[PDB]
Amino acid sequence: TRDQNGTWEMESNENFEGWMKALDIDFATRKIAVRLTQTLVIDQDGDNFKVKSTSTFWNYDVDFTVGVEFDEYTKSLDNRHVKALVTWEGDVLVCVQKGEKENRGWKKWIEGDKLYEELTCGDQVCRQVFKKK
Ligand SMILES: *C/C=C(\C)c1ccc(N(C)C)s1
Repeated sequence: TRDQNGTWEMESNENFEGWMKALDIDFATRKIAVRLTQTLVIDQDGDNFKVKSTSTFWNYDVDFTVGVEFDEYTKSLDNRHVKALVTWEGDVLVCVQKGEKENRGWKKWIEGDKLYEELTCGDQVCRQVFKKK
């Protein structure tokens, strides 16, 4: 199941604060951001993806082509330069962001009408579940 198209509304969020701490996000931002429900909008056509992560506090958008490395500035998240690559491991979409932080990236996959996400950085893992709206 590779079709991740849709507007995805958060149902569950685990260890989001630990992931933000691993990125060195400042105290004030974390305390506010950890409270918030997230939305994920994914536009997927072949290898081309357009991903938007939103809350009332942020809007993080990235476009990429599966299998094509891209240099990336992580902008309002943590203002770092990484070399990013998104690929398929079966039906798990896997992103690796090479740079200052170890084990940095994410994984997304579908189960039923839900989208599961792992956000990793350092020794931290944030687990999220979204429902298709
Ligand atoms: C596929 C998920 C992303 C590209 C995300 C970028 C920032 C996120 N959060 C702050 C939750 S998710």
